[PDB]
Amino acid sequence: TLTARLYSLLFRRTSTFALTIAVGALFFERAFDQGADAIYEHINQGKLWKHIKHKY
Amino acid sequence: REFGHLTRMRHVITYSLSPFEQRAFPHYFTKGIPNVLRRTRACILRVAPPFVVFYLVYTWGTQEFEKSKRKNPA
Amino acid sequence: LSRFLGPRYRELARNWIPTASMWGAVGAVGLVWATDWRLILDWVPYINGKF
Amino acid sequence: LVDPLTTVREQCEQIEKCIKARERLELCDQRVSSRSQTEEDCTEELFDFLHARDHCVAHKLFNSL
Amino acid sequence: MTNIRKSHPLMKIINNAFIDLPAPSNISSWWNFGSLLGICLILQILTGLFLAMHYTSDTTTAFSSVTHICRDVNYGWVIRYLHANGASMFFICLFIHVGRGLYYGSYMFLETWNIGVVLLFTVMATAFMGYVLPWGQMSFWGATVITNLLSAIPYIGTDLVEWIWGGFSVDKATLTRFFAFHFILPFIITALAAVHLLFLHETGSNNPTGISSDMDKIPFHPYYTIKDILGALFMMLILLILVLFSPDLLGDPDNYTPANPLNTPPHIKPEWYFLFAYAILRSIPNKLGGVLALVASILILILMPMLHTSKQRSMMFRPLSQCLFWMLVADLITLTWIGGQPVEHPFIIIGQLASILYFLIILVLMPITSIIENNLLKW
Amino acid sequence: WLEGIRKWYYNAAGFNKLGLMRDDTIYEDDDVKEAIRRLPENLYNDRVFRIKRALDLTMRQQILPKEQWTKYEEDKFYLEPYLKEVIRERKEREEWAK
Amino acid sequence: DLELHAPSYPWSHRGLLSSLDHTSIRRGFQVYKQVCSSCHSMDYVAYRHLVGVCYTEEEAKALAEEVEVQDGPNEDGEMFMRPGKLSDYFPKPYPNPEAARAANNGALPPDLSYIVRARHGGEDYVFSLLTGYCEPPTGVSLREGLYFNPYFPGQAIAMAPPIYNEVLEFDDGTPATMSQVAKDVCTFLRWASEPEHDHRKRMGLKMLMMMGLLLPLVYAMKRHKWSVLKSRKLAYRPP
Amino acid sequence: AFKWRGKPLFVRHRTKKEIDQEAAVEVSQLRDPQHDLERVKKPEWVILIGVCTHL
Ligand code: HEC
Ligand code: HEM
Ligand code: HEM
Repeated sequence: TLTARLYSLLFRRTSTFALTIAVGALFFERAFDQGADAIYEHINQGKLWKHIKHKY
Repeated sequence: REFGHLTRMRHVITYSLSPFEQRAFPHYFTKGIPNVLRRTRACILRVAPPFVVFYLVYTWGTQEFEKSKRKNPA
Repeated sequence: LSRFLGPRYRELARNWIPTASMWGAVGAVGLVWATDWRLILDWVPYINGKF
Repeated sequence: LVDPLTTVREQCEQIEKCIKARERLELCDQRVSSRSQTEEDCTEELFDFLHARDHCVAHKLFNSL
Repeated sequence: MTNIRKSHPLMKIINNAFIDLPAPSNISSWWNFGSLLGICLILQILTGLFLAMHYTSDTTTAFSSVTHICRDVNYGWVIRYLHANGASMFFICLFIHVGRGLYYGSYMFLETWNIGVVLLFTVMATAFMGYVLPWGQMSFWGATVITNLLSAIPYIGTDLVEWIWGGFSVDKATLTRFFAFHFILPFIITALAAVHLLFLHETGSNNPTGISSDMDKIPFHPYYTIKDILGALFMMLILLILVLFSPDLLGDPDNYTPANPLNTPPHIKPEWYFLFAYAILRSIPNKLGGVLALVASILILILMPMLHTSKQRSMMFRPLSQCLFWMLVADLITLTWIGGQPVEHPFIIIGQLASILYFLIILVLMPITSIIENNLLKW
Repeated sequence: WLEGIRKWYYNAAGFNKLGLMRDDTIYEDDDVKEAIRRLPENLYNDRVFRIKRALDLTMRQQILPKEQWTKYEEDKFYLEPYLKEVIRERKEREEWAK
Repeated sequence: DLELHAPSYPWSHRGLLSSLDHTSIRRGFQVYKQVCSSCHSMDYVAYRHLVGVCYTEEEAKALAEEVEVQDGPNEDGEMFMRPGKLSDYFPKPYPNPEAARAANNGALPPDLSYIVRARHGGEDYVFSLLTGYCEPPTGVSLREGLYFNPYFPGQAIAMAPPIYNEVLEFDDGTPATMSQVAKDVCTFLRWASEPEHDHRKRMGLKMLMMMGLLLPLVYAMKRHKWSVLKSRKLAYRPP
Repeated sequence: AFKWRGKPLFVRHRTKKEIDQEAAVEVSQLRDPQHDLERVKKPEWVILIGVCTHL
């Protein structure tokens, strides 16, 4: 199973657990920030400063 | 109060299972919804009436303020 | 509560009234001295000159 | 320049609630006017009309703006 | 040779106070509020400090400094509104905690109950002095009214009021001393909370059933750490919703006006969590009687362990007592709403009836009803 | 008749729904622990198991099936004779004190 | 007595995750520049806050350079004029607060840095109050120099009617109809009261997603650890 | 008026005309349940604070 391989490759050791958490947070911060910012800009398209900097 | 001199028991057996063997959501909706409905049925006839009479009092006072506030023909 | 009162408690009260009254006098004197309570201090002879 | 606010007022004064508020308003108007020495003010019925009209106006207007 | 967790002195105290503490197995979600308040307390302190580093407690600059915090300090607005709405959440959790204690017969713990009453009084004082600091119209005039309340006390009266004021009325000196008292008090609250926990631990905790749970105690760490963490996450959800979606939901707009002593705002109401007292204030025509009723409303919690007559500790098996308690809660919301509203004919009579009912339920209805229940249950 | 009202209150209290009995829910005041201590072994064991089961049920927010509810006529006041003696002894000590 | 509460207008930012229409913010700043700043004052916000919100850096510095601002002591202690910079707060039309009352009938124009967040009702009030002027009803005479406005408490404002159609010319070229001017200036005032509005909504979106992620997982962890106790089966075997 | 405690002090000498007019003023018609001599104890010296009630 994929989950079993993930466990007894990268979850058994608590120190490996911490390393996994650290790298996962490193990537998750970027992914979540990008996604949330894209969604928020999509909702208010044309109503933010970044959408009207080109005009002026 | 630490473990060891809490109380005295005899002939009590407790069977239990590992958290890694059970499902953390065993029949979450199949059994949970009937239990919540039963609890609501047991409690509502005692909890609701004071709040509903509070709502009646609030609405009555809020409407009472305006007509005392309203113009008196004279 | 009604569990109190009766024979034994009344002479306890009588025995401790002198001490309790003396403690109340202690509190009264300490209060009037601490805040410099004028109303009383225009009557005691030597301290009248404080004001 | 034709202000969209004025046109919204015009079409939104047709709502039958506005109709009753307005007719009550003149029913205050002639009563106060004819009565020389009276302290009554038609601000009450005027406020009723203003509320009834402005809720409707708030529903409209911003679409045109 | 021995585990550090239960051999090191500080570690031993932490272990037998938060890790290996035997707690009842069936404590409901309401008990979680005990943790939340403490967390709120930390959230009140840790955020509050960061406001003290850009707030100048001077009449000429207090409001301007707060506006500077919210408009120019990097992420300052988050700190300010987090603090305000967290104080509101603190009072919400405090009221729910008192309700839990009253409901499930917890006031048999006596010492913990009295320490809790003292903590409650200190928290209300802290919030009162806190509201003044922004030096808005409502802040200034609410401080004026609440301090002028103390003029009702006989003899000393005006002298005590001006002593608090540091002058003839509220002014720069009053603002400064309010800021200093506000800074010091929460640490006293923290020490008192430590004493509260110390007193509580000697006897354990009251489970919802009210029976002794010495036969079902479980270690605290595996279960209640994560349970209270879930509770704190829920409280953070509510608090963050309040801060980031309706920051001024529980807040008068007029506090965003610089305090002008020459204009009385049309409405003078305290914070939302004081209205239940203030409404009682409005109920009693006599000023001295009003102040005595205001203090007695909160002081009545001390009488509760003496006013309990039912042979059942909890309220879980007592229906009529449950109905009475929920009527009491509804009366509390009624008092809050009445205090919110001004003082006219529709509200005066309602306030009088609400105050009378609030005292009557605690002092009369609840004990007599407990007697009725004991008689009805063959004991 | 009054017994109908007593039955109604017994059903409304709900401690029977947990399998408990009347004396299993009494608040443990200073007299109550002494009364419990004097209980015979079998009654004490049954009481402690019943209370443990009640706590188990309340942790899961569940009740016993309708069949296993302590009916009002089957409820026994096992503690009552001991509690009466403890209270009488306390009253006698108080009377000698005054 | 009586007061008329403002109707709940459908503002662009009324939405739970909506943002101020920054083009309308720019137009509202124009309105404040050539209408409200003449007698009304705004202090807590400065030209610096304009960048990245409604004006670019060049436009903001030009706007600051247009006005004249008093500075500190001269080489001999004089009060020399100076072209305003980006770090300058919006000039106050009247030097002392009493001079504002003296120039007017006697009521000082409140500062707009918080008027949206200080008046009960919000923009709906400030908008409607501008677009709510009407002839007084019969039977209520107003003093000379006073004006009747239903939404203003007391129904007696000291404003000359500030906003009327074709008062100013927007740089964009949108029609200058009175309703448009009022809406744009109201949006600008909302921005003035809450500059962090858009950022607050963005962080609120992030918080909503983060909690919708965390709460199920933490609840699952709680269920996992508590499942030892929620599945225990007791047994009693007395001899 | 002088300027004490952050408020002006509207003080008039209340010439005989003013005090007789005030005495002629009915207490009931006034919203505030107050009488002229009851508020100010000097008919020819009225001492009133500055500002105005109601903003
Ligand atoms: C132009 C775009 C505007 C806007 C948005 C506002 N004003 Fe004025 N204002 C003036 C005076 C003398 C007063 C005092 C009247 C009183 O409050 O009693 C005001 C008041 C306001 C308010 C406060 C209303 C409230 O609810 O208290 C608001 C929100 C307001 N103004 C907005 C005078 C002038 C004036 C020339 C004398 C001009 C031009 C403006 N105002 C313009 C505006
Ligand atoms: C017991 C917990 C606390 C409560 C209930 C509390 C309550 C309050 C309240 C209601 C306000 C007004 C907020 C506003 O109107 O915007 C406030 C402001 C303030 N508090 Fe606290 N506070 C607490 C703890 C602290 C602590 C520990 C400090 C010091 C570190 C502190 C410092 C301040 C400061 C400086 C302000 C002014 C900032 C502002 O304008 O909001 N507070 N507090
Ligand atoms: C400063 C705010 C307070 C804090 C931080 C605090 C802290 C705590 C904590 C952590 C608990 C254990 C968790 C729990 O049992 O719920 C607790 C229990 C208790 N508190 Fe408080 N408390 C506060 C206010 C109060 C108040 C106002 C009262 C009532 C007067 C009170 C009375 C109690 C009682 C009776 C208990 C025991 C409840 C039980 O275990 O059954 N506390 N307190």
